[PDB]
Amino acid sequence: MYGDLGNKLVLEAKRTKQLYARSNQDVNLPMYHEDIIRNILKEVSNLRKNTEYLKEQQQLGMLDDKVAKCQYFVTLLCMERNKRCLLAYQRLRTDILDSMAWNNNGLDLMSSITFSQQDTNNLSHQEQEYLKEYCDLITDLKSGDLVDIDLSGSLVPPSDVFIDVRVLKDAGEIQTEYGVFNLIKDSQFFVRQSDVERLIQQGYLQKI
Amino acid sequence: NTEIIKSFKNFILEFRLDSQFIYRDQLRNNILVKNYSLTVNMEHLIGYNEDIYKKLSDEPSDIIPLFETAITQVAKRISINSLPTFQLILNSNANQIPLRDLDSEHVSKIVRLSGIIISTSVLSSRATYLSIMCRNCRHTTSITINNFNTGNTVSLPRSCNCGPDPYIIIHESSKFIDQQFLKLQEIPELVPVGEMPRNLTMTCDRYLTNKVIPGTRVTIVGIYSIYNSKNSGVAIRTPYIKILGIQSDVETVTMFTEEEEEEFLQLSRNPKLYEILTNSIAPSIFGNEDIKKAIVCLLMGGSKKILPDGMRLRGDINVLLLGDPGTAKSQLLKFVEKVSPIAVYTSGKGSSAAGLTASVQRDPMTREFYLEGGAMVLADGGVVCIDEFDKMRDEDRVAIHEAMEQQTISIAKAGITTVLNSRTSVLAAANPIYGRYDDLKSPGDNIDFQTTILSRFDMIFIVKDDHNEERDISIANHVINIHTGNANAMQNQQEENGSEISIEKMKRYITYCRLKCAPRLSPQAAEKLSSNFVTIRKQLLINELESTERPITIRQLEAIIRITESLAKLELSPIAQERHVDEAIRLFQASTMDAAS
Amino acid sequence: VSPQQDFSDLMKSWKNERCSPELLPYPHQLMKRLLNRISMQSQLIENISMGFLDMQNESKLPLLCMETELERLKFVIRSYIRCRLSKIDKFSLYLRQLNEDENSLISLTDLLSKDEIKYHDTHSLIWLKLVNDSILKYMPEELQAINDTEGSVNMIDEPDWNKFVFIHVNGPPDGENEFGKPCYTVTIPDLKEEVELTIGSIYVMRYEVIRDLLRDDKVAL
Amino acid sequence: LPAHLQQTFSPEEIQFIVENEPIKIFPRITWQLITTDDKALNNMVAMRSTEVVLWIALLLKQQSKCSIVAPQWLTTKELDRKIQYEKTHPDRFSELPWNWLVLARILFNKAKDDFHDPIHELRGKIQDLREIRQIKVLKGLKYLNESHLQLDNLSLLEINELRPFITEIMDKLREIHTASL
Amino acid sequence: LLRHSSLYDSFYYSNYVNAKLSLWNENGKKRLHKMFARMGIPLSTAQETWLYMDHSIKRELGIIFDKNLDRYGLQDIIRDGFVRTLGYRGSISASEFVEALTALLEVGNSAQKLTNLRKRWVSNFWLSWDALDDRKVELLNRGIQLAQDLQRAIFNTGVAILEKKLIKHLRIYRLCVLQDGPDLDLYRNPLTLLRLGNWLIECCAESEDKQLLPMVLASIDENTDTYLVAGLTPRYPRGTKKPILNNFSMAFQQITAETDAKVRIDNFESSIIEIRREDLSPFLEKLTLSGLL
Amino acid sequence: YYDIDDVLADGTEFPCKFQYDIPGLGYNPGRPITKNTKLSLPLWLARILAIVGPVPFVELLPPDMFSTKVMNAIKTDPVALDLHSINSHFFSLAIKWIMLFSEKELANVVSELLLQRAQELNHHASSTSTFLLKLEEMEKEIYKKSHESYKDTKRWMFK
Ligand SMILES: Nc1ncnc2c1ncn2[C@@H]1O[C@H](COP(=O)(O)OP(=O)(O)OP(=O)(O)O)[C@@H](O)[C@H]1O
Repeated sequence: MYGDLGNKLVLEAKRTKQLYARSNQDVNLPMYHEDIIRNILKEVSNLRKNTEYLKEQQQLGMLDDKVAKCQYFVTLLCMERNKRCLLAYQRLRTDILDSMAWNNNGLDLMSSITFSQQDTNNLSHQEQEYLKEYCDLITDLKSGDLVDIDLSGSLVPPSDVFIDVRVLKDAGEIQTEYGVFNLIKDSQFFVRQSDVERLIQQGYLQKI
Repeated sequence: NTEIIKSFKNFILEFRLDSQFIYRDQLRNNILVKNYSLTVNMEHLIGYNEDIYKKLSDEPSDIIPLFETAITQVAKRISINSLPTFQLILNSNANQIPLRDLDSEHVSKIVRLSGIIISTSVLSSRATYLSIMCRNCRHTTSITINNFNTGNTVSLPRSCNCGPDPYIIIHESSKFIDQQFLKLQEIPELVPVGEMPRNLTMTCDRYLTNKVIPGTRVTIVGIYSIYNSKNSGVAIRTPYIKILGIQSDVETVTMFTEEEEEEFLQLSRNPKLYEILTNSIAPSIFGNEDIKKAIVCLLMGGSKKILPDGMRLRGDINVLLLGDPGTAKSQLLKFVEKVSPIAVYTSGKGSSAAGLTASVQRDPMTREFYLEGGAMVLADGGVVCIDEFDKMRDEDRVAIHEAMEQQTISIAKAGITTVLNSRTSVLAAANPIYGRYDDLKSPGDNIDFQTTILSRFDMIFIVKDDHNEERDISIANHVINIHTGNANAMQNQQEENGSEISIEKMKRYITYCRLKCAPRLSPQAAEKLSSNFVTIRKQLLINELESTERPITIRQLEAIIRITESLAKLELSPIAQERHVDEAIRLFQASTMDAAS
Repeated sequence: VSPQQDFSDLMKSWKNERCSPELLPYPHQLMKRLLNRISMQSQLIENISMGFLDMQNESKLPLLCMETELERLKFVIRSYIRCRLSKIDKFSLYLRQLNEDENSLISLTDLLSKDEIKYHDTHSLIWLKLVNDSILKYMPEELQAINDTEGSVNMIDEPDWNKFVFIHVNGPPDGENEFGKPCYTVTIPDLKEEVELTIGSIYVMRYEVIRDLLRDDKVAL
Repeated sequence: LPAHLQQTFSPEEIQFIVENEPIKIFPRITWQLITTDDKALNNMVAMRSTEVVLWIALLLKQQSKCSIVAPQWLTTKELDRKIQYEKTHPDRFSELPWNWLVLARILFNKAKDDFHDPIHELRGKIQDLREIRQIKVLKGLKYLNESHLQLDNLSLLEINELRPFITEIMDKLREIHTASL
Repeated sequence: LLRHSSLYDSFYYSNYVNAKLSLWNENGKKRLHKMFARMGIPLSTAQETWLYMDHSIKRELGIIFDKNLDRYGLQDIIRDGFVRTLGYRGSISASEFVEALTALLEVGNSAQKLTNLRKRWVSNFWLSWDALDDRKVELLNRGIQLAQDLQRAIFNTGVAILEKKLIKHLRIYRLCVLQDGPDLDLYRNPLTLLRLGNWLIECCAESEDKQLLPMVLASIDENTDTYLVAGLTPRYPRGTKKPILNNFSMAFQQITAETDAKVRIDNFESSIIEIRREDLSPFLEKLTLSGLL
Repeated sequence: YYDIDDVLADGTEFPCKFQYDIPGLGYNPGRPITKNTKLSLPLWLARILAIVGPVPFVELLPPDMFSTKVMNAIKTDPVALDLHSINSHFFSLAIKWIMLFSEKELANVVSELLLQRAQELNHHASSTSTFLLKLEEMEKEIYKKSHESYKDTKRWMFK
């Protein structure tokens, strides 16, 4: 009746989780609802001006009635009921882009955040200062450890040394370090395990 | 035999392909959820022994019961009493001799067929475990009747001075199985000289019944045994099919796997569906872009609101065509029949319009009436297709008025008066008064008297016959491509395999995306259509001052709100938008000015 | 202090975290005993492969076993420090409330190392600069500090403190302090009867009935 | 920051804690092992047992210059005494090697051509035990009291599979018992 | 492909064996209905009358194929053979097994279009090398079902060109130019073309006591008249006393040196070259005089 | 907990009424609401408005169809039952009811329910008209993450 649109907001917030977390690991975040959150920002605007009238009459009119006392509560209680939703949708928004701050936290062309969600690069580019902050705040954490332990993925445990790997959808010469592998089209590889983790998460080598 | 049995409990607990160990790993998985059934897949069985197959494929009934008892014992073992007997389901794919082998060698031999089931019956009961008492000495036995040669496999004995038939059937400790007597009809394309088709009879078991609605293609495997009923000359008998497994095609009650919607979710994320279906629906139709958009929204539909009072809103659309011959108004209609889940093709003459809805008759048992037939009782959810709305002059109009706009018929005949439900969707294509001169005279005289049928339909196309001397040669280039050379079998496999959608994938597709998402139009979009409508009635009444009469009323206005609900079922978005709704009126505004011309 | 002994303790002190409801003291002292070792054995195989390069103007075994081993041990601490970050993120408002006013526990060196409290104070800052300027422009003057006064108490803690965890009992048999009939085990609930463990039987319990007995590693997870 | 499998373990690393336990081998070949948990030897004498850790021995079978010996309970003439102490006792299961199910799966992939008749006999004597254990667990959890269960001989695999629901399905009923008063 | 499929289907390529005798389209369905028709073949358990019931029926073939010894002299059927099994899942021999690998290499997917065509055959090659282990099973059957229709497809124009009667015996060889019938698209890849010739060398495998020369075909599907022309080998009817190898590659060096106006040897095998349309007609004019056998 | 699931579960309703008369109306003119008037109340205000007085403002009117009409229906056979069309969330609504009211009678009757309902969901986890899936509606978070446990554990155990 009062905070009704927040129930509509948190309902469509639920679909953002079930699209991502049930299907796969690709995010494809939908949209920021500036049109929706402007309405509750419009309603809280009128509500704060509603109490300062009664904050003014309380010394001049009814003289702080107990009947008038709980009238401040209904104007109080509607705020945090609104304030609960309008950050809960804000957290579940930003606690899913941290995936992109971890799965592609720097493997190849890291600062290129382009060719990815450019239509929602008015959403996320306006919050890129947080994204960039996480980015830069993960770079020093790759070096804050006094010994270089990798943090860019490799979460599945290893099995053995030798793995048959194919390749497709790729060209050009890559892998300047650990020996150049001469990556040409549709070529089998049969290599040591420990050199391919920075390309599988890159998505250049295809199949195990 | 017992020896034979020793050769099946020792076989369906260690048969495997390479380390999957499957038949224990689904029998356990079928004893948790109560189903009590197997799928042997006989062509996969052959890995043991050709002999043990050949003791099966040459002799019947004995083999089915021995196998069933062995499976029951293994099931009993996988536990440590409430334990029922099981049932078998066999399946193979050799080839289907359609309805031709009748008596020669195919009596009690395994056989595989293909037909269209048309007529279900009510359920029944036969027994499978009994407890029998005698009159004279209060003897007590128990006799199980599993498989059949129908009844009279073995009768009640005489043993326990003592008078004969001393035994009775109590009802206190028994179990029961149900039969069907559903009737199979031949698929009407593969007996061609000049003849009418024939029909057979078939029964089945409970844990594979009620899996069919009439109007579908099915494949079916079973036995060809013979019963004898004494309600014709020589001592004759009759044929029937005991059936085993209906491993048919899809249902055409929404249970299926997850990978069927995985690609569908991977396709619906691509926002190119609306423009690509207009090519991919009808691969042998030269364009006709405005009409082609209307067919995909007819097959999907809107919704059904049972809003908190008595009344309701008829949430569906019903298109109508008319135009000159030779302009695809007819051959397009066979194309919508296969793509629909349920489709009926009664497209001719109306077919004695009282017989379109329901029929009664004297019934031979008990000399009674009930309700049997109808062309609208079987077409719920789907779409009917008819034609020739000129020379049905008798009673077509009086038979569709109650059938439409409320879909709540009730038969007032000699027996029942019941309001049976209907959710149908109609479609038709007719002729004007020989086409050309109607569009060169006063622009009425299309339906000769009544406008009241036209106000029940909403969406109306009017095709015409231009003389564009440029695109027609491409049409003459188009028909020689398909008609011989058959290169479109090779063109629409080298442009379809990455871009277009084949004809059978949509039948998989539409039944899923309708039965999941319940959509609703955008609430702030209501300012758009209200601002749209007020000039259309002004565009109407600017014409009636010219001594012109006829047809636009408000029912089409609550049809556009179903039209914008249609593509929301396509995109499966629970809310609508404004790029959504402006393309919908873009389809209807190309059929608003048709009333002017 | 043998390296086999200096590794099996690490594995035990990794699995116990992976279903814990709340944080444990980060044993930094044993880590520095092996933080040198992961650098050394990489340097040991660094030059000893180069001697095999210069012998060719035979053996393929002794290189391959060395290369896969130390990275496999490197894999364990790769997960072990990420789950700290995966736990310290949500608990941030609680732990600062444990760290703001003076109390029984301080966020010490044996509780957290250098970089994660460098992470924590910076990330909780930039979190606060998202809710402020983009959302809390119209925040009135009772909702300034993000912590619960009353009403809906969920901006405070993770009080999941009776989540159940499977336990394996691995008491070292030296009698020593023997109380019970089969072996020395004790329990005490908050309400119920004191029926208890015996030797190695797998049980299920709440957390503060077992939080005392995990400071001394006599019983595993 | 996985956020995918955090409360539990995937089945790709429960094998990782059991591969770091040793078994016995039959060596063949003649410093070589400075792995910091090594026990390197000199020229190694064949026909002699030695407790070596498993994961290097799996790698040692790739180059195929050794041979494994089966552990002491890996014949079908030995598990027959296990399947009778349980069929007379619906109370619990008695005697388990505690890591058995993950052990045989490694011992059949690439370790099939070593022992005398494992095929067509041993997998019959394993998959029965994969369910008789789990037939017992279905009677077990229906007897759920408050905060007290008794599991004695459970594998690492089944304890990774009862886990992710049995926690919160009694934690949720721990609210209504406790927060009632 | 018998133990995979239907002893029925021999119905097509038993007329190949009658093309190995004398006939392809005229009288065969009038002829074939005694020998390969011990029944009008029952399709009740037919999936196990070429799997299982042939215990008695193909052992009757074991006693037919010594009384079909004399019936037409047709003894290119008895062969020693070799087989493998699996333990289960039905036997698979090695005769039909090479047939699946050839067909699966085919399907399973200015002058700038060739790069997107030259990269197709290398890619679909890769989904066959993996098919030699039990780690994949369920695509080996895909080549089986793609075997017994492409042969029906390759025949569907071979019967057309044979009744077109456009095989012109000029002096030594026979020239056939498949200009455009239907279904032209399956002849870009060369591996179908040697099979098409392998069926076409057998239609002329009658007596032919003189003029035992193989043919040269011609086809086109794409721009600038690629025309992957090829030659064949003559074949002995199993009676090599004179091992004829080739005479064409000697002459192929000549015409790639003389005209030098869009002639290519870029395709790998020397038995296949390319030619332009206005140069394939003077191609033979230098060949009808240069007798290089 | 930033409450991703339960504040919408606290967006539900209660029928209740008053004991005094307040001019604070947002529900429409005639601002003093007359007392003892039945008013639909959301959870968030009404949970604490039945606390603040001695004698509080509102009157807790129990929706006793959640107290007598279904308490015997859930007593009968918890293998197929409407847990769903009466409450889109049965659970936390049963939790936050029992804090303010503290009745030990129905505190027993759901402790029998949940083990019996979960007795399906374990042994049912091995591998349609308008609303009628809803028998499986308030079980979604409960078992589906356990369903992915048994799925992948086979996939390592096989090839
Ligand atoms: N727009 C079109 N695109 C492609 N083919 C068409 C089109 N219109 C008609 N045809 C062709 O016409 C052929 C025969 O149609 P048919 O004789 O049924 O027409 P018709 O029924 O007289 O036309 P109408 O339905 O207008 O009366 C079909 O094979 C169909 O391919």
